[PDB]
Amino acid sequence: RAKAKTRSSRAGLQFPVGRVHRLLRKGNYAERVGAGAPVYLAAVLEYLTAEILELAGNAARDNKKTRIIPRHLQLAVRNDEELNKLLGRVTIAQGGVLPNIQSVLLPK
Amino acid sequence: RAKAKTRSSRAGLQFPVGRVHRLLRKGNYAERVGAGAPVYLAAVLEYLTAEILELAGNAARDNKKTRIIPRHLQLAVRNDEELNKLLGRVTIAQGGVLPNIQSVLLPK
Amino acid sequence: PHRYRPGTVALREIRRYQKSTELLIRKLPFQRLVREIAQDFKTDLRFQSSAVMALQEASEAYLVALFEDTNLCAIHAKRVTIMPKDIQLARRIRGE
Amino acid sequence: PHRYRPGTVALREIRRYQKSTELLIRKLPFQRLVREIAQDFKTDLRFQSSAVMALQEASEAYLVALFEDTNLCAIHAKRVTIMPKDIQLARRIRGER
Amino acid sequence: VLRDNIQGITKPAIRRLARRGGVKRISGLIYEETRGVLKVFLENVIRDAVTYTEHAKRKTVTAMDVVYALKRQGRTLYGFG
Amino acid sequence: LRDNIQGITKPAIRRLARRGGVKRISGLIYEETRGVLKVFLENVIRDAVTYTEHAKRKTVTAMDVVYALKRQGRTLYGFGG
Amino acid sequence: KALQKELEQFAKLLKQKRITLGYTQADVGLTLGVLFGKVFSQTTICRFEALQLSFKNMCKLRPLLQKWVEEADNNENLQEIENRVRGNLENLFLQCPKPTLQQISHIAQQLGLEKDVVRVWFCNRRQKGKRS
Amino acid sequence: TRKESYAIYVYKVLKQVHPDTGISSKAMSIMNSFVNDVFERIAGEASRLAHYNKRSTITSREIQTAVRLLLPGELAKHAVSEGTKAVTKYTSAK
Amino acid sequence: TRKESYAIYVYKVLKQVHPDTGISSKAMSIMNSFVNDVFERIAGEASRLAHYNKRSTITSREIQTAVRLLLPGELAKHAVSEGTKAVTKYTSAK
DNA sequence: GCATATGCTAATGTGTGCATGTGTGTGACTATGTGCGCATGCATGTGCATGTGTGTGCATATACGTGTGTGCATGCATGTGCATATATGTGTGCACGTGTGTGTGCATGTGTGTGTATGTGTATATATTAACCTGTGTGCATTGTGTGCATATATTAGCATGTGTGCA
DNA sequence: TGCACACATGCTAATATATGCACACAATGCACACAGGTTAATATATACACATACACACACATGCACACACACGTGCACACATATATGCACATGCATGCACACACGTATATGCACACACATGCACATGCATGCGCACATAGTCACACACATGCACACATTAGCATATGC
Repeated sequence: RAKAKTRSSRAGLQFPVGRVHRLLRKGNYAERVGAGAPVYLAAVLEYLTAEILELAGNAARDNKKTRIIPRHLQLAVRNDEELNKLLGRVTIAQGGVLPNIQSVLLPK
Repeated sequence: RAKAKTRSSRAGLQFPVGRVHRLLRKGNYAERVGAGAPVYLAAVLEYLTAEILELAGNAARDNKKTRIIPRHLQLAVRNDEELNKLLGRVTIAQGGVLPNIQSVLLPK
Repeated sequence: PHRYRPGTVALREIRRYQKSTELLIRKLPFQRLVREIAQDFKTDLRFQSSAVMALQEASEAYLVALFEDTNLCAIHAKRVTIMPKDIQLARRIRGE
Repeated sequence: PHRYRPGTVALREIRRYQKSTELLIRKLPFQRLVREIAQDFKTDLRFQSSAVMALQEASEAYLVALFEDTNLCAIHAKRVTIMPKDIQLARRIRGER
Repeated sequence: VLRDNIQGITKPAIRRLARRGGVKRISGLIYEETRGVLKVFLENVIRDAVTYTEHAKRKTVTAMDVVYALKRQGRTLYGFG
Repeated sequence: LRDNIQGITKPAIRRLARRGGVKRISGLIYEETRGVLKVFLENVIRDAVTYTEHAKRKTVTAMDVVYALKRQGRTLYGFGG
Repeated sequence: KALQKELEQFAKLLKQKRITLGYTQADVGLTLGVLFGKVFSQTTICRFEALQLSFKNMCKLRPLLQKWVEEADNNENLQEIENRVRGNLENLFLQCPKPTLQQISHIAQQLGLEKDVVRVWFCNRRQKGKRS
Repeated sequence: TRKESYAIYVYKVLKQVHPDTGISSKAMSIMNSFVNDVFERIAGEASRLAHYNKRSTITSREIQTAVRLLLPGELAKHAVSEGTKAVTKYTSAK
Repeated sequence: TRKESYAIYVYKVLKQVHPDTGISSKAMSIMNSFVNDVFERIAGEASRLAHYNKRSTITSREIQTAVRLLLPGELAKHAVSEGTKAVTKYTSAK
């Protein structure tokens, strides 16, 4: 045989193409799975993970932290309009809420 | 061999047990489907159909109508506490709304 | 000449339209609106007659249910007149 | 003696509790509440420690989101104090009824 | 098709929808707000319906495409298949 | 385990309202909030226990709660699902 | 300027209408009271018809009398249908020209006079004593 | 071609509860949508239940648990009784 | 036994966008929860898309349509580009 | 005796100054934030190893391109008459301001129930192994189901009557 | 109480929609035969419940008063109800493109089975970012004090009514 190359490396991805293919096969989604379907899905999952991690890392850097905690993920998701829509019915544990006081409640 | 009789008659049901089995098998729900699963599902579907139809037939009779129309189905569902919960996010076409006027809007 | 008090004809219209099931928006103007909105997604789209009917059934059901929620917000503020802020509050709470 | 005017320290608590993420209900009374409610479904029920924590996290998130909606209803009625009818309206609009 | 068809949703039509919703009194600014809300709702449903149509390699939006789009948005509709 | 709903104390409910941005609280909120939380917990726990029966287990796991929450449209992150 | 002669002509005609209508000056004050609410005493009407009041007062009572003479012509039937206290207070002076309210209350209770009456009388006592 | 629907089976159910009551074509379409919607909800929940428990078979036990999760309280109790009775009769007869 | 998760892949992505930033175990669990959630949504929508069109296989075309249906405006456009670029690069190298 | 003219002085009024009240611009008080120093436990890197993804042919069936015929959606043209738009008058609901009671927030003192650590016994969730019953697969017989047509019912459209509510 | 307006009601024709029927056919059932998923019994490690202990921070109750909510009243213009002219939606047909669906051959691609490495997860330290707490700067509160603006009241001028004097 030739040297075994992972499909993720072939597609230039960090997420596991082979695992996604197996999960699609055993997830009872269809009786057949195309060759490019796990590659496309793994790339999309990797892109979305990078979007959140980049925003959460910026939030962690703002609070003078070197480690991302659930609070930074919550700040990243809720301050991003498109991520907030995607995760609008999702609760993040230990994430808290966004600081928001209605202007009518502020003293005059 | 012997004279073929449907599994619906074996289970004492009117809904098609054999068709539910095929819909379960080709619906991509699991690798295998047990023998009792389509029988159980068909009986539940038949019971829920009977519950709505008997309430809708009462609404049609209350309106001096012999034919069930979408209005009678909507009246049956929304006037039944559990059926309204089951179909809470369901829109029935040509069903209308329940007659409901807030008492504050009534003449003084 | 005979004249009804303000709100008397409105109450009759509430009873009239809460009893019937027909579509309350004119069909042809609604169809033109659907095609104009759809032209922003694809050019030279066609619609089945029942496809527009399904859109109108869902649109009117969505608006009627929104007005029911909007009416509760107006009554909550001790009013009987619905206002744009009533609609905005109802859509905010719904998650829209 | 020094006294803050009404609503001054209430606003301080809003800023304090919107900055933090810890659970606001005491853990032990909430665990007793969870087990009491589960008695009506089964007897001799055991709970994983993370199962109760998951329930508390969802419960507090649900209540905080409800209070945000309740606050908007009170402000809509030109008030600053939430009332039971504000909660009832928010749940009715949400469909939680 | 045409342009500026949102005005085709007339004030009497919006009033009838409010009557079915049990609304007794309507402010004059409601009609413009209602038109914006309807356009936003229709844009979301039609965009998904066309996406279903495009995937099927069709040029005609069918009732099923609208039904699937409505189901996708948590607004399942009965009576069209 | 009797009358544990009073374990959700007045200061605990006030802290939850503060995180929600509430500035002033009426005295009747606390009993209303306890009834709301009681209803919410019953719905989640009933589904979570139902998942436990199907697995033939006697221990409610974190996944059972997560699946129960997901079924109700209240997806929770950070507990294995 | 000529307002003087115009007032004088009005007053002469006013006397003529009053004499023609058979109304006494006290009756004129009563009519003014029941038609405006500011009943005037017959001394004011005397000083008017004789042109004794001051110019500002002259102008002030011109309009009321104008209105009465212009209105009453229609129908008439319905429209028709002490020294010892002084001496005691003088004795209270020559010793304390400006008493306090604390003493004023005692003075009022002593002589049975109203507090406002005693206060205004005290003020006018000071006024006429400061004239000279 | 042939389009498959539950119309004939809904009609037989109607003739038992209301022997002298008909149904309109629009109302029959709604009933067909209702049956398909409930079928997909139950089958989807049963499918997830099997995956959660590392099982590859949908059995009547998965269907029964899916019914309890999806139907409201008293509706679920009667539906479970109907399903159990049909499976018992089906097994007793075959 | 072995419990598979996405933690090691999430960590690799984190080092690409933030080489000096770590992640807590609780935050890693949330990221693992997020990946499984999005996977189930896309795969579920793609599964329905194949069923609506009477297809028995899920391909990259079904994934692309599911991504557009499930993701908001700019997220869908960029995710489609990443998915298309990976598929194009994949077939270029077999 | 009543009705006018006088002398004369209570009473107000112009005009005003103080006194009181309200609003705005800051000492003391409190609480959040910012480094600084230090231990903890939790994240991270390092190896076993094993299970899973991969490379390889292999056979199989789905999907796809091609052509086909047909429904059907689009556009047009015509007609009535229903609904829409405009304007007019006006009632009444919205909003504004006022005031008042009391409910709620703030702060204090006290104790008690929570949080943390510790340990233990027990129930139980988990994994292994054997076997067996149930589901799949295959092919054949065939009966039920959907399509396409008749058929006749219920539904819908008028016209006088019959309340039934509103409104002055 | 009586009048005017709107919705309803028994009533008759008309029709289009539902109901029933007959036929092919595709899907269901029947009968094997196979095999693997599931069950069951066992053992094992897990982690949950139970008890015990401590210290202390939070919860509870109280007292105080501030200001928010609720009722009240006012006025105004906004929106309802109405009438009238009219635009246009609805229905109705007619024609044609045209897209959709069926049907089919068939290659491309996916599953299958198997050997085999290697990537991933569990376990193992390890050190380092987070938490914890002390002191100190620092933004904020508000309360307090001061200054300004505004009414009665009174300093003196006007005003108007009383007692008695004259007069018709």
